[PDB]
Amino acid sequence: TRDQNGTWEMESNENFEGWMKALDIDFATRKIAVRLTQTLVIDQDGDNFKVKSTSTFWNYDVDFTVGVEFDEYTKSLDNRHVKALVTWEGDVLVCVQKGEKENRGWKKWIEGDKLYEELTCGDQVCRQVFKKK
Ligand SMILES: *C/C=C(\C)c1ccc(-c2ccc(N(C)C)s2)s1
Repeated sequence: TRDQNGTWEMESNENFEGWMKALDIDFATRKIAVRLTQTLVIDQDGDNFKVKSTSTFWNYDVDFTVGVEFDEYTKSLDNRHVKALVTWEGDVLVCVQKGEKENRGWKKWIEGDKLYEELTCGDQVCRQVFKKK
């Protein structure tokens, strides 16, 4: 299924600090952020997506259309400019962010009741699982 609509509560988080280290997020921010449970709110209509990642410590929102390249400032994440593109590979939603960092982006897919996410930067992969609320 390509339907990722929902409010998604984090169940599992693996190597989040490795991914943040690869982005060069400062020590104090990484040490606080790694402790925290996350929420992911996805609003999906056709190719139009609105995605919000939240914790008690951050709020990161992005809007995009599948298959339409967009230039992006990554704002309070790591304050970098990238050229982003989100596409479907089967039922995996794939984001590539072209810029200074290699292998940067993410992948999301549905397994039954749960949303699975990979966040990638450099040689680091963070793996997350969310449950549908
Ligand atoms: C599809 C998933 C996306 C776009 C994101 C998942 C996590 C973030 C994020 C983690 C930390 C952030 N800040 C701002 C410290 S943002 S985005």
